[PDB]
Amino acid sequence: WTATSGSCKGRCFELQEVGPPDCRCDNLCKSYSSCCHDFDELCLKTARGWECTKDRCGEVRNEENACHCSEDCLSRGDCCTNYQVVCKGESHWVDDDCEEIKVPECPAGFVRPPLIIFSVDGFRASYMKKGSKVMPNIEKLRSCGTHAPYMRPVYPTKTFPNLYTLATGLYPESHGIVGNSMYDPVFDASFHLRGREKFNHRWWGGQPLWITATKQGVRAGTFFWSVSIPHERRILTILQWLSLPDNERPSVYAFYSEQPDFSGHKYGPFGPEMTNPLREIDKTVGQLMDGLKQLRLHRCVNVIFVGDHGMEDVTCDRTEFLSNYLTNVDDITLVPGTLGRIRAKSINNSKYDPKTIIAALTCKKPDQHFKPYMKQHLPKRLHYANNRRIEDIHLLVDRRWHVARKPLDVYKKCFFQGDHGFDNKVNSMQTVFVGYGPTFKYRTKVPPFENIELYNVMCDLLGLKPAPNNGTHGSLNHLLRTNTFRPTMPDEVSRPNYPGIMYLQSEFDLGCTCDDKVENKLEELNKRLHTKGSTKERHLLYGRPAVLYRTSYDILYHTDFESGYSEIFLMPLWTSYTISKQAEVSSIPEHLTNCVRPDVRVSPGFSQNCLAYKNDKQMSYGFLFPPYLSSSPEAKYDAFLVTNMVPMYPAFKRVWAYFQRVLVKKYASERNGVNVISGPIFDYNYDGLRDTEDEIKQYVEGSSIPVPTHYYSIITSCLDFTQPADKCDGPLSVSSFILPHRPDNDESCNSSEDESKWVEELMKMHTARVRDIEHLTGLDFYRKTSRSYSEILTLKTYLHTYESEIGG
Ligand SMILES: *[C@@H]1O[C@H](CO)[C@@H](O[C@@H]2O[C@H](CO)[C@@H](O[C@@H]3O[C@H](CO[C@H]4O[C@H](CO[C@H]5O[C@H](CO)[C@@H](O)[C@H](O)[C@@H]5O)[C@@H](O)[C@H](O[C@H]5O[C@H](CO)[C@@H](O)[C@H](O)[C@@H]5O[C@H]5O[C@H](CO)[C@@H](O)[C@H](O)[C@@H]5O)[C@@H]4O)[C@@H](O)[C@H](O[C@H]4O[C@H](CO)[C@@H](O)[C@H](O)[C@@H]4O[C@H]4O[C@H](CO)[C@@H](O)[C@H](O)[C@@H]4O)[C@@H]3O)[C@H](O)[C@H]2NC(C)=O)[C@H](O)[C@H]1NC(C)=O
Ligand SMILES: CCCCCn1c(C)cc(=O)n2cc(-c3ccc(Cl)cc3)nc12
Ligand SMILES: [Ca+2]
Ligand SMILES: [Ca+2]
Ligand SMILES: [Ca+2]
Ligand SMILES: [Cl-]
Ligand SMILES: [Cl-]
Ligand SMILES: [Cl-]
Ligand code: NA
Ligand SMILES: [Zn+2]
Repeated sequence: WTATSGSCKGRCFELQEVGPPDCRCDNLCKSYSSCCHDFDELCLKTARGWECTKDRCGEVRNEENACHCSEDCLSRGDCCTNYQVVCKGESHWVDDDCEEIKVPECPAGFVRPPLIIFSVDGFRASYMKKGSKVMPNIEKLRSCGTHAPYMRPVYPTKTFPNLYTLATGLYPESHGIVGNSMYDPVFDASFHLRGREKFNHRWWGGQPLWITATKQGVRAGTFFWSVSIPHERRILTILQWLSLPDNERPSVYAFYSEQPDFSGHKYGPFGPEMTNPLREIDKTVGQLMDGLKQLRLHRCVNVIFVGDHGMEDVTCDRTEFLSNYLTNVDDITLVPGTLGRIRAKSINNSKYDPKTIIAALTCKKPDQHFKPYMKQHLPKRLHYANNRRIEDIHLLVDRRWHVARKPLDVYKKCFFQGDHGFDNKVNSMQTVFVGYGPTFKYRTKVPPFENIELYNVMCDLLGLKPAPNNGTHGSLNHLLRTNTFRPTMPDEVSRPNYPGIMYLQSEFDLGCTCDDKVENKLEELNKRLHTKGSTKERHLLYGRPAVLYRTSYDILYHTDFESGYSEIFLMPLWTSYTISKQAEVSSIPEHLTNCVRPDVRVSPGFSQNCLAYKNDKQMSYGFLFPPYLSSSPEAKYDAFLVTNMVPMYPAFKRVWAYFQRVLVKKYASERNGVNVISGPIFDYNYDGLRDTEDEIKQYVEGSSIPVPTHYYSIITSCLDFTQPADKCDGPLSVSSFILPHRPDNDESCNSSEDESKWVEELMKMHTARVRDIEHLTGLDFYRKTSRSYSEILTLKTYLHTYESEIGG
């Protein structure tokens, strides 16, 4: 109930919303059916439109008008945005040359530069180039301020998850808005785009920017606008709020446009009908900037122009139907479209079986346009699993396609030529970022970055301390002229031991054997030096990683590699080695095929054993430093140390062996040397975070050897590839991956072919940021470089995506 007979007189677009049943006058009252009877009349005036004309100049104030051209309008804060252009001989903001804003130029009484977030739904990154002729205001913001060629959204690349990620710096799995449509089994409630349930606060986790600001004493405009409030009125409302007295005036504001997404759905991303929506958004930007210039604020406010996701060509005839795969289609509920989420239709049905559902969906048709996953098997870079609202079964849908349950769902629920929601690495899903103002850099291009990073910078712009989030604070310092955040490196928690020779060979009873009993003063001075770390500067290029949790581990040096060996997990946490462009690949000699060697530095009790691998009929083993890349026949024996061994399913060894034998050498060839750091990851509860020992769900049969869920590698070299990886004077270049450690290769439909047709493709799908690996291992990399820490934070957030050129 709302007692809608109160009045909006002097309350139009009030900043604190009043409680029911009193009637509201704020920018969301419409969406709630709760505006006072006179809201339209008083607050949504339209008379005479949005522009001053010659004949209205100096007019007598008529309060009925949408906006004003009377002499008092500047004092009242309610002129039309073009008032000074028409009536006072001023130029439009877009017609002025740009001039560096070295310092904020603000009216007296402004305590900080205000921030205006101008968000545009469905604004695909390539619109900046492709629509440049029709967006002169946007193009000026872009070329005069700071811009990225594109900004990466979060998965799924839908509206609500991305706008709330923008607001919180959180992955959807953490903020809770995991799609545009959701079922929460604990609430037993459903969230939808249409309806009242989405207004309930229990869906919305984390701490959005307006709440962060309010708690710290920074006033915020209300971010959200009812659909029927026209854009011109949203702008006038922001401009009026900016004329409030100092103690009442917000410091942060948001404008939101439903375009170009709304048209892109109907006409496709580049439909000829798309030019007009782009022209119109640009005109709205022009209105804002002209209005700021009127208020003397155009060299005072920081403006962020930011999209939520792009838009792909998608039509009705490109739909896959689950009814073509499953017999039991009525026992499932599907969340359909550009991603698929599957759960049982009834929880009283104990015949429903996910394992058979996935098997029925796996590599069934030669051209299949979706791939099924258990959510914990999705590429870790998507961070899409740790939420009870995310169903166990997920379908990753190919770009340009839909999935639906039955054909009737499509013609009785073509109507659309665009959609989005696909894997956030897809070129068509990328979106835009521009920052313009005193706090942003002048005419500066910055590399692509992820939208999870923005909340931190928005907090920096407003002098706020961010709530805990998934950005890496400092990684976007290069966007800013001032207000940079100066982070310190995390403190190392555990210091390593450096064991020397402490055990005789006969003390080990591991059931291992090696044919290594054939063998100076020359190269035994040498072998001792190597075990003392004489070659460590070659293989450990950026310092040892820091261990940021409490544990017990040893540093082990060798001719060709260095490792941090965990006495708790019985294997390295990391293994570091450098492969120069000149290095050669050799084979494993026949007599060394099954060779495993006790490590006389490490006790039997802290060592793996070969008998466990013999008894475990599912599990085999691999090595972290590859024997194929040994520098000499004698160095090769080090690669067979029991301390370099890790458990591997035979199906996974196909992947790993090909990476080690073929791909590392290929990368060293292409990149002029690479430094490699590899190791295991344990994430049995799929939360993106390093497991403690008591979370491990699987061991090598009969032993305490824990089985990794994933294996990572971080592959670094010189950004200037004219320099070798081990002699690099400047910025670095990195690519990384987190490969799932699976007992089958069902994920790769071509896996019965040669590894040369499918392995590298798998690896690319599981591309990762160094930061993702840090969360998963509790390690901190790049501790000792000659680079600034902010530059290193940027490198750690980099994602190598393997898409071709944006725009093309
Ligand atoms: C991305 O970034 C985010 C943010 O940094 C990372 O996510 C954080 O990660 C932490 C570790 O997993 C986790 O810590 C938890 O916190 C538990 C309490 O959590 C509640 O309170 C949070 C605080 O809100 C307040 O914030 C400020 C202060 O900062 C205050 O001023 C305000 O007043 C706020 O109220 C709150 O954020 C959190 O929200 C979640 O839950 C809500 C509904 O469930 C949702 O609305 C919301 O969306 C959040 O949902 C996510 O997170 C939960 C887990 O919290 C997850 O289940 C969901 O799927 C979803 O992903 C809460 O309301 C605290 O109890 C935990 O401590 C337990 O665990 C350890 C384990 O040993 C012990 O230390 C401890 O003893 C305790 O165990 C006991 O309890 C268990 C019962 O469950 C039991 O098993 C055990 O036996 C014991 O009895 C732990 O510290 C953060 O909550 C989490 N934050 C967020 C926002 O998600 C994320 O990791 C990053 N991702 C990556 C890859 O890096
Ligand atoms: C935020 C959760 C999703 C709500 C989407 N939504 C709608 C529909 C209207 C509207 O006016 N806005 C404005 C914003 C928004 C979100 C984040 C930032 Cl930083 C700034 C503005 N979102 C909406
Ligand atoms: Ca959207
Ligand atoms: Ca075995
Ligand atoms: Ca974990
Ligand atoms: Cl969804
Ligand atoms: Cl296989
Ligand atoms: Cl593109
Ligand atoms: Na949307
Ligand atoms: Zn859309």
